[PDB]
Amino acid sequence: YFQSMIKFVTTEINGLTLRGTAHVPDGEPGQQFPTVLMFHGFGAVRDEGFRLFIQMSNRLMENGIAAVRFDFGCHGESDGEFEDFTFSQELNEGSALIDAVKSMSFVDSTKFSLLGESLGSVAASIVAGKRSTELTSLCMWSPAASFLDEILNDHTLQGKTVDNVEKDGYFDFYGLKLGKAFFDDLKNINIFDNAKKYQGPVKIVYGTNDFIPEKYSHKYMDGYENGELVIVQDGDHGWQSVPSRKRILDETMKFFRKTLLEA
Amino acid sequence: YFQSMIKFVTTEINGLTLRGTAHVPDGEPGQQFPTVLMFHGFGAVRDEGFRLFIQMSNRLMENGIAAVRFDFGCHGESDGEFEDFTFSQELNEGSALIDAVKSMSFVDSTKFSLLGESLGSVAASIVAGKRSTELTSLCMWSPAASFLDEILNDHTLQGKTVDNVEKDGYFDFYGLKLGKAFFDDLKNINIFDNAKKYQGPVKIVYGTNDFIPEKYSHKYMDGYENGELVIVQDGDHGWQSVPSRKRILDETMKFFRKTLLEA
Ligand SMILES: COc1cc(/C=C/C(=O)O)ccc1O
Ligand SMILES: COc1cc(/C=C/C(=O)O)ccc1O
Ligand SMILES: COc1cc(/C=C/C(=O)O)ccc1O
Ligand SMILES: COc1cc(/C=C/C(=O)O)ccc1O
Ligand SMILES: [Ca+2]
Ligand SMILES: [Ca+2]
Repeated sequence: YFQSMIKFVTTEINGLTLRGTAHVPDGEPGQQFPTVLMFHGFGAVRDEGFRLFIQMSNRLMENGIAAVRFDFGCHGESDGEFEDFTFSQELNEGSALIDAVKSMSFVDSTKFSLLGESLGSVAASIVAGKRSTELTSLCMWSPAASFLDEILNDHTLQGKTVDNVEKDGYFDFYGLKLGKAFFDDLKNINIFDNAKKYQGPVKIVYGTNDFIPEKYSHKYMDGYENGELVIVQDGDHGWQSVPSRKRILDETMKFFRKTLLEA
Repeated sequence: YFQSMIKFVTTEINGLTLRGTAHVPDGEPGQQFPTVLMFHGFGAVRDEGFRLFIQMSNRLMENGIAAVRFDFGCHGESDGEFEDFTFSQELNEGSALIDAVKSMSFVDSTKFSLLGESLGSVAASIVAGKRSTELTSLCMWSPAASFLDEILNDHTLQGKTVDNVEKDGYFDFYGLKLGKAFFDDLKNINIFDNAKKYQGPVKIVYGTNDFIPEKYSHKYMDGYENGELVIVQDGDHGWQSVPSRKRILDETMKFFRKTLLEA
């Protein structure tokens, strides 16, 4: 037998080392577990805000579900400069992470789901649609699916102008340099036509104080044949109150218990 | 001969596993390097905000200085619940981390310094005073040395009332539960008398947009025999603009080159 354990993992994807963390439940040698792979948000790290993904990871692990979470390229401790980041690269890494994590020794590749937060939810929704037979279920927190509309139609990124990127070479995001390549890549991105290709169980959790408009979650639901939308009164983008934190952890554990442990 | 590498490290302190990252310069097998240990801020993680400690670690590593950074107990990926967190535990851990890192194969026990950000700077100042003969130098960014005054005199923590802790059972910090034990323990904490015991080279970097009052940096200077205070015009608490991020990385590399490489 073996007690539960936290271990660090790395993988190489198109020339970048991505670094991550794995929460393995207790079990016998060689035992394989239903697994959730988690995608963090824009300019975030694999911990997520204020231990959010760590708390979710340990909750899953304490219930027999392995939890795996990597820093995307150009984020956190992975290789890559933010100035070179593109959302296309994030989607390509998300696809390659499915294959890398399904190959890990403790992962039951037949019981395998994605969890996202904010922009990570967007990536997860698109990856799920392109890899529509690979995922047992999909859970999306606070999907930041307005970012194309905001940048391309309103010419702002979280409220700050993008109109100087061409002249000045980059966008200043909290001290990080976001390059022109990111912006030139937005023309290649499609959210909802990709996302609606996934027909498995989907849960979306939206908080009424999220700065993303609620309409985007209803657009997702419009395309999902097997979706569920939970609206958390007074929940915010990052689940940054003790009551909304308890709610997001509980709602997500319930979904993955249903789709990974009881199906 | 080995190229530079990033690796993950753990240690056990008072029954908690603390988890961290080490950036090791390239060199010969078994080589021992001058080393900086970094302490993150309150409710933060070892990466720090927006890759701040990651960029600093890599800058040091590319110049022949090893960089090591752990999540404190009850923070990040380390063991422990935020509700059980106390600053006394952080101080004990910061002291114990000196020996955990100096035990590592790549670390020169005689060329070892601390770097802090915000509350981590306060922790580093106190640990430095108690273990003065262990440190070649000390660098403190944005020291949050007002927290005792703010909580004990003004009954707020970063502006939010602490007067409901007994009624609520906790203090809500961005969705984490901060417990009564933290507030009960504040009476045990002494910053400035402990800090002035360190007589090695100290550098403080303060940004004019920091929400921490500037007078706390001057108070530190009053007690240091070999201190230097750099005031970064338009710098902020987390160095979250591209100009101030460049500035903080350069000012810190200059200081550790002087104190760890050229001395
Ligand atoms: C990249 O541009 C954007 C990102 C977000 C949110 C991202 C997240 O929280 O992960 C919101 C609006 C944007 O225009
Ligand atoms: C690469 O990441 C960064 C680099 C700089 C400085 C660059 C320079 O020395 O010219 C500033 C902010 C950054 O986020
Ligand atoms: C814990 O109480 C406080 C913490 C801070 C900042 C901490 C940090 O930025 O690391 C500032 C004021 C406080 O009263
Ligand atoms: C452990 O830290 C937390 C616990 C809760 C509540 C959990 C429950 O009662 O189920 C909410 C937020 C937290 O940050
Ligand atoms: Ca020990
Ligand atoms: Ca442990």
